Amino acid sequence: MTEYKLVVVGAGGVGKSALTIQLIQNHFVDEYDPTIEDSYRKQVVIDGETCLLDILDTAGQEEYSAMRDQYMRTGEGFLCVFAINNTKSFEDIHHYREQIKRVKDSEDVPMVLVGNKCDLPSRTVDTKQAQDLARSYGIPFIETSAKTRQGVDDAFYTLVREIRKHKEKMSKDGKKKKKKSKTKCVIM
Repeated sequence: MTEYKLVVVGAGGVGKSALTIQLIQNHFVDEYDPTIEDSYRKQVVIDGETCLLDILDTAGQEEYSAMRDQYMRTGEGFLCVFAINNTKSFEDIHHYREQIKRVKDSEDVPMVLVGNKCDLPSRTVDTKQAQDLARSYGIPFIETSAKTRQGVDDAFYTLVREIRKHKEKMSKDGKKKKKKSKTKCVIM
């Protein structure tokens, strides 16, 4: 069993609590709050592989938290919650993605671009914007809806698979590899 550590960051007020609370519970509906801080730990079996999916549901009340930084370092994958009908939502995601990848290493950090409220006919972000973000990190992108309760299903399982793949590429890459150990000079 491998603990697949998840953390939800970026785009707040969009309905982060609804997606996470509902996905874990599926008992209460029509829940909507500005931002609810309450971590949830739910294990899920993927492709016959038992793993722990802990969705770190937190609020942006204070960016200065030792625990917040602590979780980001220990996290394995990030959920990119955004509203396709809002520029700010995906724009906010980009800022967080750049900081997270910067802090940890670079465009090699596990995460999947997953939005909500796709049913609403008011898209402000085209394929190329979501595509640009996903292609930048070399990972797939998708849109979902809490109302539909379907896209989050694919997004959650897909995220897990990409995380596993990161381990695959990283393992094959090993501690080091590059093209040449030696060095050369362009000179004139």
